[PDB]
Amino acid sequence: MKKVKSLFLLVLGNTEISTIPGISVAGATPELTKITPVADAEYLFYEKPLTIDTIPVTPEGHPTPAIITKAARELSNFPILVVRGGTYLAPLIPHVHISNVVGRDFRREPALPEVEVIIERAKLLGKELEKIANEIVIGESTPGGTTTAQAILWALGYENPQELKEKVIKEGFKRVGIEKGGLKDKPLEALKEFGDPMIATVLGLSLGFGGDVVLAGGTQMLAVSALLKSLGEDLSRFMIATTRWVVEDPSATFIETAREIGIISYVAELDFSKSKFKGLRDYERGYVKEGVGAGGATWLAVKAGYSPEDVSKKVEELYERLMGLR
Amino acid sequence: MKKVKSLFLLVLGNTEISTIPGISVAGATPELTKITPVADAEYLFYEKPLTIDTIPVTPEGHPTPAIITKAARELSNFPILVVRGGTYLAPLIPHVHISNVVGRDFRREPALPEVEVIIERAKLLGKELEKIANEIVIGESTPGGTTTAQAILWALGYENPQELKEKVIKEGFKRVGIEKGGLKDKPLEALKEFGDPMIATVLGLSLGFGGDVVLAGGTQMLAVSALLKSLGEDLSRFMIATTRWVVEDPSATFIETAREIGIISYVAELDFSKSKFKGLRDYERGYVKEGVGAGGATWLAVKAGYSPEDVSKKVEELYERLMGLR
Repeated sequence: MKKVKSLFLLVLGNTEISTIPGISVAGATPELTKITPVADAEYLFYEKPLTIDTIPVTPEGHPTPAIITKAARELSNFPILVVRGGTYLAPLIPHVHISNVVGRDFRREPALPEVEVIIERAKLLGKELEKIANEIVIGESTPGGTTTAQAILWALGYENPQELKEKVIKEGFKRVGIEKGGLKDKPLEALKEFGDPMIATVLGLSLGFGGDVVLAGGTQMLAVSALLKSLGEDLSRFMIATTRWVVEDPSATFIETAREIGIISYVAELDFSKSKFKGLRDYERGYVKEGVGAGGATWLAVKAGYSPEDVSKKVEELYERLMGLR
Repeated sequence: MKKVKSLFLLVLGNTEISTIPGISVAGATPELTKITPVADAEYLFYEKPLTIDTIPVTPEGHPTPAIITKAARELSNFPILVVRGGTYLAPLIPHVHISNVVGRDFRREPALPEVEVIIERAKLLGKELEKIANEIVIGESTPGGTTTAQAILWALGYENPQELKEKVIKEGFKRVGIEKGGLKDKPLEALKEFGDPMIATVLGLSLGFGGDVVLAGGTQMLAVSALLKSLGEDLSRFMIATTRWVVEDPSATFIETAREIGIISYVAELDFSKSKFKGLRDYERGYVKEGVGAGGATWLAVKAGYSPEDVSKKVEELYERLMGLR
């Protein structure tokens, strides 16, 4: 039974958590984090996004990693479907609709009281995609997603920007009445309490699609992996795909946590040192590191025969096409 | 480059035209035609639809032909994606979003002033699907769609329920200031003036997807075929797939028009004569005849090795599962 080798999915999400000042840099201000996921998605298909005509940037002016995804797709031609897990806005492109839900601020109330329907609709999507593709590579764009992901990891027992995050997570834990590890065998409750629509969508996709699944991102994808394990999912058909920058970070525990869950890791060896642009050159200095399935997209481009250097070259070329950056 | 053999798409649409009493029987009343396309789509994946829990029926109580589509999918397992071309409501399932536009009453104003963006987004969808599938089979559910389709056919020069339709079409023609054949080389204008979001979506899909396309329906698909031809599209990779009931109808000119456009025709040989249920038995008497890509779905089930008799058997079995019909 013939199927496409690999299909890349970009799952979009939002959470009220990204409104909290200092919590996310996926957009120039907390307000603009509301636009980031749609602009990222739209940019993949058009010379500039459509909802706004400039690509998302950090307050520091570092470009969205959507540029890496776009580059890798432009070299290798892999198929893509955008999936709206739950966001403030629909992106202005064809996309799969799962929900229009935004995750709540988990300090005040449960994050995701639509969790069951989101998982159910994503599960159903996974089940139809299993008829079309042997493998899905699931990327994401969800400002605030690393805080929801960390809350879930902590809740399941996996141990200055960081201090705000701990504070915010600790407030949510106090609301719910748990300590670290308190929900280690209650994965659905952890997700309902501290999740977001992207995590719920990736989880449902993973549960519904029966073939190989490459979870393309960082801490977000560790949280998904940990939920899967806690739900008893056999993890041999899952992999996580991230970047050099993520695994090299001495502040992060990516490999250690990945090995504690028991999921294998793919690591895209991108290097922007030779870039003419400080916004790209700055990826070598801890900034951005990951997002929009960039590591996963690069992995697909490499499987298609390109080098990480070739992808980096495409990125530098797309960046020089960019007009109207601040 | 491996791809799935065939992907079935169900394109959903609405038009204000289906509000006009007597114009459509795709639903129990003109108001309920607003719900028909979502209930049809939802029923394909669940034992009962979700927006309402009973399947759409004609005022006479003849079941939606979605039952045929569901049967054929249940036997052959073909992949399906639902596509919302433009409808009052989103269906409560994962689906591809093109627009939330409803076609206007073309007697009063142009049908589809969102025509360009609808075609553009559907075109883009077609282009990504060409990477995944060798062939698409495009069905539709759009109450009022045969009147918009006939308006377009007449406008492009292709010659009691019928008298209301002519009247309504003639009023739209008087508004625009044309006679039959008046837009034969102005296809986009015919679509903007007299179309609906499903016709625009199927057209964009057809223009964007480069492989074999099976247009699964009747008069609706003739209109799409005629627009394609008028746009200079090479029609060798297109086919239309309909049912016995459509081609046997002495009131219709399906084969003659199909041959005038120059598109070949597939004809699903379903026979419900042996059915225990008058609602199904009544398909032999001119009622319903086509919709929801039923002919196309049957064609896929036959290519997968099943007989038209096997599909008819599945239909009769799904009908006996149905609870709470009037």
